[PDB]
Amino acid sequence: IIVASYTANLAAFLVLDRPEERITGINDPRLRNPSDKFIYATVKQSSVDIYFRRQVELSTMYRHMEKHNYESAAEAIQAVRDNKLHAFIWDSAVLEFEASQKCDLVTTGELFFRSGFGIGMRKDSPWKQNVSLSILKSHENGFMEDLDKTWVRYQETLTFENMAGVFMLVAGGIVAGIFLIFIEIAYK
Amino acid sequence: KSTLWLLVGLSVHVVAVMLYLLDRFSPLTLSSAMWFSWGVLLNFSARILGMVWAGFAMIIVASYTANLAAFLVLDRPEERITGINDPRLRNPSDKFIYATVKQSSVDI
Amino acid sequence: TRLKIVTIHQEPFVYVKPTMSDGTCKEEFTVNGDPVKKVICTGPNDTSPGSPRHTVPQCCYGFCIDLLIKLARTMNFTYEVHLVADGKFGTQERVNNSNKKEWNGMMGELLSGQADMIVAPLTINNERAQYIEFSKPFKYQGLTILVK
Amino acid sequence: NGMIGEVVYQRAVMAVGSLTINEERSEVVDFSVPFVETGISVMVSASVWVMMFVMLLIVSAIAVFVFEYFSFTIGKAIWLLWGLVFNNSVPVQNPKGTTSKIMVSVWAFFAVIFLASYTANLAAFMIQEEFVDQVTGLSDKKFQRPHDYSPPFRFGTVPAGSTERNIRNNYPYMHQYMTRFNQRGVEDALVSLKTGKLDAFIYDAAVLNYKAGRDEGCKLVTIGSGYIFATTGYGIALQKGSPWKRQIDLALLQFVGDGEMEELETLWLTGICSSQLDIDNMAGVFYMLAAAMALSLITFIW
Amino acid sequence: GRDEGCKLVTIGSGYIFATTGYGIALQKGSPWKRQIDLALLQFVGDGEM
Ligand SMILES: *[C@@H]1O[C@H](CO)[C@@H](O)[C@H](O)[C@H]1NC(C)=O
Ligand SMILES: *[C@@H]1O[C@H](CO)[C@@H](O)[C@H](O)[C@H]1NC(C)=O
Ligand SMILES: *[C@@H]1O[C@H](CO)[C@@H](O)[C@H](O)[C@H]1NC(C)=O
Ligand SMILES: *[C@@H]1O[C@H](CO)[C@@H](O)[C@H](O)[C@H]1NC(C)=O
Repeated sequence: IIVASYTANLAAFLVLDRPEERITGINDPRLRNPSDKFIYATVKQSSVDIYFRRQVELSTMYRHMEKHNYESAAEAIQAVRDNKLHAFIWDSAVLEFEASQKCDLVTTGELFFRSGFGIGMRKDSPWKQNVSLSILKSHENGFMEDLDKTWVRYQETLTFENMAGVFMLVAGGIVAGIFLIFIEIAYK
Repeated sequence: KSTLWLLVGLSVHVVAVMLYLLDRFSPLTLSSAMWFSWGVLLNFSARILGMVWAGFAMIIVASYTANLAAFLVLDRPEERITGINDPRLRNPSDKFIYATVKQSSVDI
Repeated sequence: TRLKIVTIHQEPFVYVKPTMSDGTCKEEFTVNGDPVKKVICTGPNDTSPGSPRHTVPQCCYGFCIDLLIKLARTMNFTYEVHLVADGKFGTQERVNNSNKKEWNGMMGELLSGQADMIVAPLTINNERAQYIEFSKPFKYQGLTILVK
Repeated sequence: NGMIGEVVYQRAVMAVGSLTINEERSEVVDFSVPFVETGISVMVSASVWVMMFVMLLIVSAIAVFVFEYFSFTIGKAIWLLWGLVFNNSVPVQNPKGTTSKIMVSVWAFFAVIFLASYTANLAAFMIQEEFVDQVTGLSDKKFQRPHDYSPPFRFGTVPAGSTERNIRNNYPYMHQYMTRFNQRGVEDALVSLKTGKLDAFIYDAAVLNYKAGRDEGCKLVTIGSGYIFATTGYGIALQKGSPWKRQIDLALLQFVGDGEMEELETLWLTGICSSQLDIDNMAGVFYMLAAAMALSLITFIW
Repeated sequence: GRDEGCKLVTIGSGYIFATTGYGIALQKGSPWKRQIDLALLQFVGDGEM
């Protein structure tokens, strides 16, 4: 009964109290009313700033991120990489690229504000019509797929958790077990 | 609000014959090897086959413990409705027979 | 036929590399039998307290650079790519006095006449579309979290 | 025909009804900005064994050293050692040395937590939820030739659509394998898949993702999210020179950038969807004992 | 519903207590009560509450 309960609760040692955080998106109430420990921000003066400034039910996170916003993406990557930050809200394409580049960075569940990448033009520039048709000309054939092949599609239990010290004890106590026999030499 | 056990029973009786066959090959045996073959899976080359069958013995009951621990823990089924968002209530059938009192508050 | 292009150093899209000796790009190949068509681009070093004035010729390549090369291959025009003088996309911020709004960043260098076409990871929203016209999108994304 | 003949020929104002956007439609009208990501898709249905062996060599050498100290444990310590990993209740050897008994008390106690860790690995195997897939996308070797595999399978689309025109302007020889094998209805593809008369079904990805929310038993799963595919957006058509486009685009981007599109994505898009199957492990189970009986032919002649 | 740690839990739903509600206080004799109460029951009935 003791080995049955022990075999049960050693398996339950890694089931109940797991790091199952799994925030996966915007709807975490720990981030709705944030503390100063779950640190999250974005690029100062970006599209994310206006997108969270317009929405009246996401202003509170704004009042967090006004204390933490940065200027470049790579400095935020290095800050969250060494755990100086704790979360990072950003565009999904850049994060899915850099998580594939470096496997310590992990992307997660939700895909909100489904938008697209545009091209800045004037009001009535003559380079508006044929360029907007040429983008979809690239969509209809596989040239956008070839550019995805260049960059986007382009990629790059252990049973030693709690018995490592037990492994050290097995590798070490053999000398003491033979020293017991050296004591038994003096017993004879 | 079991299936692959017949394959195991065939394999253990293949072992219960080929142990005696290797006992004839290698330089009462019928009462020893059969009782040994019944006794291993239930808790020198003949010893090699015995220790390989003993190594494949405990993985069977380990996987049986695994799928019983997965069989009576996980699948508590969706015999309930999950409330108003039921796909068998947005576009219903005769599967979930749901209604209320005729001429009542729920109808209003 | 010489359209001024402005962009920003985006980590999957616009790779900015310093030149080797003097204005020369290390013309490396791809993994498929194609040299990386880099382009000579200009732009500053870093922030205004850090770098007051450091603009060297640089090698820009990647995704949107290949998109611009496809557009210049299809439509008959040359170009001259520079970059923006800060690290901001561009927002709607009041200046100190006169009660006047301003757009900085890529829209800042656009609406000042210093650019004519922004090829960048440009997020489409209601505010920018009221003031500049957009084309149809070429890559669709959302927003998510990066964790460890 | 249909809506575009009413729009272009000055009989309809705008196409609020849902419509794909490709290149040759845009030449005669002015489409609005897109709002939903609509591609196209297809609706279908290491060191443990080494270092434990090293520890087995160490413990076997110490078991030889027991008899070197002070009795048939000369070379047959392996037949007790790996046997007591599994606790098989097999009479093997009674250790007459105290060193051997203490060493077995170390070894079997390590084997208890080792098999408990193996049950933890099987619990993680229970955690490991898999969903196998077959086809990468449109450029598969299945699609390019039906004789590439031994059954020539059948794929079909909806007639007179934008998908067929994308095929006819991108892959002409692909079209004649589908031309004999067409189908008409939306639910006719569901009939053809649940009856198995038709292998594949190329269609717009978002409508198929909607149809995945009402599949009977959720047995039909598509391929990805349109990775090797069209990847366009649904947009409202207008006429050329109509001043309504500037209002409609700003109204759509107002609808997106405040969550007003998100509630409609929640409502009108249904976002839904204990036995033994270990043949990849059972193959190794049979083949290791096949190697063990293959070593018997080596041990016979010597 | 927003505490970190969740180390503070009540006992069910307050089963041995008053079990009252929050309303809108008005003066004794004001004619707004009849118009406010129907609108509040309408706000309950359409699921907007
Ligand atoms: C667009 O392309 C057509 C092709 O004939 C041409 O007539 C027209 O001038 C072009 N407009 C510009 C300047 O993009
Ligand atoms: C670029 O960056 C630093 C910091 O702004 C500046 O002082 C210097 O001119 C440049 N140094 C390097 C690393 O090239
Ligand atoms: C393209 O541009 C050149 C330079 O302006 C011009 O001379 C030529 O006529 C054009 N040719 C094509 C292919 O349109
Ligand atoms: C106002 O001008 C000062 C000096 O240039 C500057 O420090 C400050 O940020 C300005 N405020 C704004 C952005 O309106």
